[PDB]
Amino acid sequence: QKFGLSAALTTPFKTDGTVDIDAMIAHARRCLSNGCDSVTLFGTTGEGCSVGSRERQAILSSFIAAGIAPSRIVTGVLVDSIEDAADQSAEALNAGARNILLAPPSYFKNVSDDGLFAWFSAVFSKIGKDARDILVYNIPSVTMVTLSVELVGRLKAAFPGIVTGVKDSSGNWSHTERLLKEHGDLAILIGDERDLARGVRLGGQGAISGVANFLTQEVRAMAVDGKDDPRIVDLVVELLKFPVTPAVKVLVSHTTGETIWSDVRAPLVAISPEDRRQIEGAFDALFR
Amino acid sequence: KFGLSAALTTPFKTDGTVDIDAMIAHARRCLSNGCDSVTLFGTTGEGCSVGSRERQAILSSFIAAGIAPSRIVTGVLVDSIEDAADQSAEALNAGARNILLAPPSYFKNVSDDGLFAWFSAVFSKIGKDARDILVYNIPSVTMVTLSVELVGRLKAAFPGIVTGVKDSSGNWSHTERLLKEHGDLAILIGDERDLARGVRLGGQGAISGVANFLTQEVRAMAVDGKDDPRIVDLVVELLKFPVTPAVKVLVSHTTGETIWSDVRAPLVAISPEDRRQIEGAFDALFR
Ligand SMILES: [Mg+2]
Repeated sequence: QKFGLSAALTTPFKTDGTVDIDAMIAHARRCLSNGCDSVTLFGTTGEGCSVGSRERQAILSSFIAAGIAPSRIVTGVLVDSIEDAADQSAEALNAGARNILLAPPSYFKNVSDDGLFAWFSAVFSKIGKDARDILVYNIPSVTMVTLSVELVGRLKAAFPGIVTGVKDSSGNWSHTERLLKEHGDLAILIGDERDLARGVRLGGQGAISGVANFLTQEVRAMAVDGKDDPRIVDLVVELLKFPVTPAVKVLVSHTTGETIWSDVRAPLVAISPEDRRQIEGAFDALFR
Repeated sequence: KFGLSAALTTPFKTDGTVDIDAMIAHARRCLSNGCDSVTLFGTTGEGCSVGSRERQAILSSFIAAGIAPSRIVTGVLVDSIEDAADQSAEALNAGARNILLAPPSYFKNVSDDGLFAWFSAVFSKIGKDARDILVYNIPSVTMVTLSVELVGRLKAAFPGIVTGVKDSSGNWSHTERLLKEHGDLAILIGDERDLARGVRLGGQGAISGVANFLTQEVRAMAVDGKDDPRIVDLVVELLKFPVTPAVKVLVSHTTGETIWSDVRAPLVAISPEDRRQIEGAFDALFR
């Protein structure tokens, strides 16, 4: 019944910049076959911020027509208005998505817990009676919006069955450990690989993982089975030298032989040939 | 020249919906009191908090009420090429004077090359209709600085498409370089300390939050290039609080319209004590 392992699925682009939907679906099927319980579309690693509001509708519809069960799909929602967050969430939930991965709004800076509580509440009200299965996304290194333990408690208390978990990508164990003690009744999912297995052993329900795009079984052992893997921790450090999402895509290409993954959407830029060789070398030293 | 545009505040009802009547009346007041245009859905307008459907209804309502499209600028503050192009094309097709286009603001620490590619892709997607884009440099909010070099690249590649820059950095050495290197474009200045000086150096005006409640005073800076230390001193005061909620406090104070108090989450309304402080600071300078 736990959340388990979800791939933070990468989004492949053709040379003309459009989404390669067949390649995307095939990659999802591979990740599911290799140990993911679900795939998360349009998250950070998916460049979801860069995927249009019409594109995401086309992609979700195509995934469902291709026969991937909606209950094996999580959709990231990374927008700044109540209306758009509710609309995107409602559409995915109506389609049968397992969960929404909902970021707080990320335009205004230095926002208060009270402001955030009110925003989430307004989104949930706007979704309406069908609201369910929202995982709130704590990724302050990207959004510059922390979801405090206290805020998570306020949300859980007010919205039982609606706020069902937290994706904690803070890399702040002092925070994560409190999420587990106070809110481990929810699905507490852990972004920082060094504390993933540790957190699973303390009741964490898994991960929405970028590395799981190319080391699925290895991440599953951590996220589901609660087993450490120092090689994964080391890989993530070795890759700090490079933009995270473009480097993950380089390793999808390296492990699969699929050249499509090279390409990223602006405002990201391609990893250079020399830097790709460094990334592949770091991977090979650990896993090949 | 561009002149003075109000960075128009967006009024909300107690139930949270947009008070479109109050918004249009406020725009007419700002226009009548010295704005050449009004900018909808910018930072001061809480544009990030205005939904993709709401903005369409608001823009249609403005135009149906008889506000000239050539006196409307629309902020576009999204992170995807498709949505930036869709929103921009819609406003341009409706006859908006300009788009105020922010760079995407989810990913952090992005490169000039990535930004050039993003803007280029937006403009290609809009197509031949693309015109009158003001690129928005507000790094204190977006965490994305538009460098002088990037502005040059955009101007060179997209003449008539990239027609200006709204520089809200408050970084004079930056602004001064924009003016000196790219003053052939409409360089508009957000920092009040810098507005009149920049206008004297060839700046074309401002999209101004303070112009919601001190329109004539900002016009003398933005159009006539005259320093006003009172405005600078007031901005020092407004920067002690979340800026947009504090601006709204002063729209309420100067107009007697209570509606402006309310802000949309994730903002929170200014407290009664802080409101009296802001009003007192204003009164000490302007009343
Ligand atoms: Mg955004």
